[PDB]
Amino acid sequence: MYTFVVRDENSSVYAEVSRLLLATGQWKRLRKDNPRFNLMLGERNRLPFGRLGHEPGLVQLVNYYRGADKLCRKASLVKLIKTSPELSCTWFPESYVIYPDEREVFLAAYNRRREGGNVWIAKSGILISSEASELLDFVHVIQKYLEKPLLLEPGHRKFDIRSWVLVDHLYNIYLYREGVLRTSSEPYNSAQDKTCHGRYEEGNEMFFEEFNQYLMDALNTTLENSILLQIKHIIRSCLMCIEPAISTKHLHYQSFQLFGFDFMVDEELKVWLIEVNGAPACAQKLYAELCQGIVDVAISSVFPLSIFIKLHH
Amino acid sequence: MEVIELNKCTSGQSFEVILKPPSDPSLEEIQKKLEAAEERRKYQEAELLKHLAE
Amino acid sequence: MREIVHIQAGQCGNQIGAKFWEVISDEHGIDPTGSYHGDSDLQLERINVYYNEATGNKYVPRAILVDLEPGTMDSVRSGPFGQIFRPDNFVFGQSGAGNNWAKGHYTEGAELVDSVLDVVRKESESCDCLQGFQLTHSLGGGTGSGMGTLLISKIREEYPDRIMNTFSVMPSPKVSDTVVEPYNATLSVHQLVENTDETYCIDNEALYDICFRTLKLTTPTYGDLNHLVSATMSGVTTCLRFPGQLNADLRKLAVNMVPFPRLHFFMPGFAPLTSRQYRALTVPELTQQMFDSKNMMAACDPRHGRYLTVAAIFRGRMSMKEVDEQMLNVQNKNSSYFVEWIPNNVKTAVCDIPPRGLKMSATFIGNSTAIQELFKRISEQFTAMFRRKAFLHWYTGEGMDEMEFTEAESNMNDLVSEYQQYQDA
Amino acid sequence: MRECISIHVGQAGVQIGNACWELYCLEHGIQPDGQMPSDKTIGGGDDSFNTFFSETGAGKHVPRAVFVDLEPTVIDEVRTGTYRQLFHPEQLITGKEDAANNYARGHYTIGKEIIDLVLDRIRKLADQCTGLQGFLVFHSFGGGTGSGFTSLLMERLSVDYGKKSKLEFSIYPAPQVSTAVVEPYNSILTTHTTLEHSDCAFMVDNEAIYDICRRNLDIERPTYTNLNRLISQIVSSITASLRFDGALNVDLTEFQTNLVPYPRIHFPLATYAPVISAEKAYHEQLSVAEITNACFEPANQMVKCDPRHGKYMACCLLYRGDVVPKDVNAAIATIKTKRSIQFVDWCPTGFKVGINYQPPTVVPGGDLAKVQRAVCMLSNTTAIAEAWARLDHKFDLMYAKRAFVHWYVGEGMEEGEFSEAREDMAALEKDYEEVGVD
Ligand SMILES: CC/C=C\[C@H](C)[C@H](OC(N)=O)[C@@H](C)[C@H](O)[C@@H](C)C/C(C)=C\[C@H](C)[C@@H](O)[C@@H](C)/C=C\[C@@H](O)C[C@@H]1OC(=O)CC[C@H]1C
Ligand SMILES: Nc1nc2c(ncn2[C@@H]2O[C@H](COP(=O)(O)OP(=O)(O)OP(=O)(O)O)[C@@H](O)[C@H]2O)c(=O)[nH]1
Ligand SMILES: Nc1ncnc2c1ncn2[C@@H]1O[C@H](COP(=O)(O)OP(=O)(O)CP(=O)(O)O)[C@@H](O)[C@H]1O
Ligand SMILES: Nc1nc2c(ncn2[C@@H]2O[C@H](COP(=O)(O)OP(=O)(O)O)[C@@H](O)[C@H]2O)c(=O)[nH]1
Ligand SMILES: [Mg+2]
Ligand SMILES: [Mg+2]
Ligand SMILES: [Mg+2]
Repeated sequence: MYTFVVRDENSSVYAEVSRLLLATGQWKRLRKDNPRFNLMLGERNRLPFGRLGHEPGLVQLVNYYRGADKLCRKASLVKLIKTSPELSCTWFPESYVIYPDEREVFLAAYNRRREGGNVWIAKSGILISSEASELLDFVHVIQKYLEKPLLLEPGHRKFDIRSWVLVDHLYNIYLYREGVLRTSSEPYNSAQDKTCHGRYEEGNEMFFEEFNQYLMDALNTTLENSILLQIKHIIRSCLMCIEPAISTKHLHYQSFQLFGFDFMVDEELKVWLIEVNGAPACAQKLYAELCQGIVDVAISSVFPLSIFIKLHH
Repeated sequence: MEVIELNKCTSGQSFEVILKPPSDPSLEEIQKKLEAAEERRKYQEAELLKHLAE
Repeated sequence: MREIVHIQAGQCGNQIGAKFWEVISDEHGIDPTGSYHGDSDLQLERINVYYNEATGNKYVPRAILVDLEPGTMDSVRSGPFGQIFRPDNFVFGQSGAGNNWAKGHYTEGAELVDSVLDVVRKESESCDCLQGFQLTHSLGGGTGSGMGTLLISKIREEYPDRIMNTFSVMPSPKVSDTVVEPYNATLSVHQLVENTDETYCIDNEALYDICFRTLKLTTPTYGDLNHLVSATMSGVTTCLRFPGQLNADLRKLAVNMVPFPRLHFFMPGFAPLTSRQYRALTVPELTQQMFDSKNMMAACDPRHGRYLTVAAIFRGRMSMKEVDEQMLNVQNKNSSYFVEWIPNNVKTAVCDIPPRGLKMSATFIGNSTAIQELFKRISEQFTAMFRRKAFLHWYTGEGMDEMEFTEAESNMNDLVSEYQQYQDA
Repeated sequence: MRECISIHVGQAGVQIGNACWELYCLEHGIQPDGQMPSDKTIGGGDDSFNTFFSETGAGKHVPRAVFVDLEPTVIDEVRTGTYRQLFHPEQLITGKEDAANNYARGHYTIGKEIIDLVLDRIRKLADQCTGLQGFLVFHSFGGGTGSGFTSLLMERLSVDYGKKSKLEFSIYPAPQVSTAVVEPYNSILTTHTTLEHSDCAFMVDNEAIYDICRRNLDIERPTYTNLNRLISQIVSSITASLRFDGALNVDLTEFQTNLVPYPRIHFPLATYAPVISAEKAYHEQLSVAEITNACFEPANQMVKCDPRHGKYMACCLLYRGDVVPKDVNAAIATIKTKRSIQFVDWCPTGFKVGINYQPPTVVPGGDLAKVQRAVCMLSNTTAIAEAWARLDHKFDLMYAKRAFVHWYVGEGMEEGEFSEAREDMAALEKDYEEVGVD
């Protein structure tokens, strides 16, 4: 009999995962603070990694990588990419860390665009301004705004791509074969109105099945070639960079973690990384399949009782 | 990398490698605590014997 | 040396005591005449805990036999190991206690108690470093119950900084001698709550069910029940009688087992419990049944409560790694029944020497809140009679007043409530 | 030459002390009878090994040690063991009944009655020193004597020897091998009371030692003997600089100067490699780079924690055997690129290195194979605060219900001392947070 604990009642994914664990008969849910557990579904913040792996005779596994925050915090991701020789970088928009610090390095690269597209976005409440004035007056990161996004037709509308990535205790990198495009059902206005920056598709989200069909009909290419190669590359690059810092290969406890990678595609079919979510939700139609894959690949692999693409390294 | 302060002898050697620069209770007080605890033990014991005498 | 002074009082106390010494004497290689004849030096290393060494390398149990009538102690003196006891350590009267707590505690017992204390003093003053005392007795009779608890109060008065340990046989109507047993047991339990550091609760009902249901003994006798107890007593004291690290003396055992001063009543268990057989027993089998209710001798279902602390002692050549595997296993498979606010509250010890005739055995000592069921049973039987003042005249005739019964009833119900508090925590 | 006096308190401290002095004699060529053919300074001399051994006119090299335990059985091993001739009765101090795993009993009840005698014995050793530099105190956290009496002794040593340094070797409790459930209480109580009196404390978690013995030595159920032989190797590599010619960590003060910039944060993490089973006939002799890289594997640490998620304040590399500075530097440059080694901003990102050419000595018939090179890394990292957090959590679980507290109050301790000690620990955890978190 295997035991697990739930320490984030507010999680959609792992509420379904615990449901599957119980629906197998070989898993027993314990109290929140029972230390004699095999698997912890931990809290998002202040997870006590220091108390894991000290129960005699218990192999313990947690659903979060200690240190993964450096990838999933906007400020620390900008710093990670700039300060990491592995990344230094063509797929990440020009960004700067500025506290209310790279305040000066930003202005240097800014005016040399005003004197010579010079729209930026400030986020961490978002602000998209063409002039640095209201951007600086508004820890935050200032990022170059993709002024040439790939627009879906009909609608002439913007979108982003969510890719779910599961990394197991062996630091294998798995990409869920099902992604989601989250479209803005308003025509992309080019000239402060933050709504285009279920008319066409249900729930304003388009799956790979349809998006790949559009790319073939509209652009005579495929999702795999024009976009998926770049997404797989970006995922590997990001996760391999921090592997020495967060791996639990020879650690007294083991971690896995599900990530939400957010990408954007410009009109040249170039993919840009937007951010990495450390506690992502899932698409309603994809909850059952993804949550079962988590149990199969991340949990049952450690505690014995493909929908993933394995990014090799 | 920089190796400094290399001391050598027949038993071995030592040195320092730098990769980056930077950026009480008195005796009387203790006796009081010990005797206060002894007093509390003696008080608890005396209560017990008073309880047993009843 | 860390000497323990043993006292057995009343019929039940002396009969179980007689068997206990028979059993451990054999384990330590002592014949009925007090001469050592063992093959292993492990038998003599801590033999001073229970035996004095007399002239000629003779070993005399540091045991004191007490009773208000001579019958049982005459049987002991004519028993198998009867001649091994010190003749001066037989202290007995003639009147008897009539299954009357008041007689043992206030009248008949009072006449005799000073002479027992003289013997206790003689054994104690001869100890290089006395740990404390262990008393064997029943709570349902008069001598063991009434005079036994009187002795405990007297001993604590003269030795207030010593550990007081008892093996107490709890009455049950299924195996009953007199209807007044709930009265005597209720009066004794209050005494034990106040004046003992550890009390092993032995329920005759559980002992009977074990002999009948598990061991397939059609009609169990007191002799059968008493061998279970002596076997159990041998296991729980193995840590004290042989080299080891866990619960090696009375005080350390109490510090590890008693988180709250009044909740010091333990449920013991023994394995193997098998019917007539030569099959080599495995560690999972020892562990499985030792933790099964049917192998526990308090007639309380631990799944009805929660364990505060648990000590498990394994005996015989075995793989201690497999011991840990099974021990750590049963906690995870019974997680609901261990309190989470006492970390690592299940301790395990392993002793090389197994009891005679057994390749391996396991003894269990649990401090479970389920023991409240045992006190609740006693309380209900007490109140069933007290609300009609039934049989009270036997006690008021010895000078007791009804208020002392009411007070004993209140103290009992308070003890139950205290257990309920921690079963919900 | 400045003498060092070792004090061993309780079962853990005594049995580990006996293991260390056996290893010392083997390292210095001192026979069980105290004779040392190497010492031409018959009856005297102030060589490096004399910091730990005095000398009698008959040529016996006597440890500068005192053994204290409130129960006789463990110290009788000393006066009856292989190296019994080494010690004289004045060095062995024994009581009759122990602290029963009760800090209050070791500190107040029994400690009050034996402290002067212990001090008298220590004074006798100190009177024999031309320039005593301090004390090395071995003890457990969990034992009633190791916790309770040690903290009292440390308080008195600060009174009677104000200028002297005090270092600790402390056994952090592990349920895998411990029998008492109250050990979290004793650990916090003794840490609170000893904190301002210790200049540098090396914690050893029995869990780490136990696992290293199972994994690297292939011992299915390690015993105290297995654990102590390994612990004594770690202690030896740490004290080698006091006992052999050298220039790093040559006296007790240099331990605090090199490892403890913040006085309260005085618990360096120890990591040791290689640990190799003597049953393995041939093992590939690891290189300087390999054993140095092993110093950054949690599996080789005396306390299991993750230094990647803390910050370093100081780092010391102690090598024994065939090691040359060239290879150490090559190894360091390599690891700095492939490891997460974040120093605090107000400390230099560097390593103090010491090499002693004598390879580690092993006890004949032990479980540890003789290697040609070994290393012990002493790093003051905030990651070791994980050990405090774990311990404090177990404290909180029991103390919220006041479980077992009556045993302590019964010996004359006030309940207030529990909360006082716990608050001191919460502040200690805050200091680590304040130092190691961006
Ligand atoms: C009744 C079946 C007999 C033996 C079975 C097979 C097991 O024996 C073996 N070898 O496994 C027993 C351990 C059994 O489980 C227990 C219940 C025995 C028990 C304590 C009490 C019984 C109730 C009594 O009637 C008792 C007078 C009967 C027999 C005892 O003489 C047995 C001896 O008791 C020991 O204490 C150690 C050596 C064992 C020789
Ligand atoms: N590594 C190691 N740990 C030990 C040894 N002996 C005891 N321990 C640990 O120390 C703790 C128990 O405390 P002890 O040192 O035995 O007790 P003590 O200091 O003698 O104090 P009292 O016996 O209570 O008077 C437990 O965590 C044991 O695991 C030993 O020889 N080596
Ligand atoms: N540099 C950039 N250029 C153009 N559009 C951008 C951009 N950065 C962000 N966006 C747009 O802003 C939206 C939200 O940005 P961001 O992801 O940082 O906010 P968020 O974290 O609250 C949503 P999520 O958690 O799902 O990633 C994205 O869907 C993207 O379309
Ligand atoms: N297990 C066991 N119980 C006994 C024995 N003798 C008596 N009892 C129980 O003890 C109670 C009677 O007490 P008893 O010891 O005979 O009275 P006492 O001699 O005055 O102390 C009843 O509950 C009996 O069931 C015995 O030999 N073994
Ligand atoms: Mg986000
Ligand atoms: Mg009778
Ligand atoms: Mg001890």
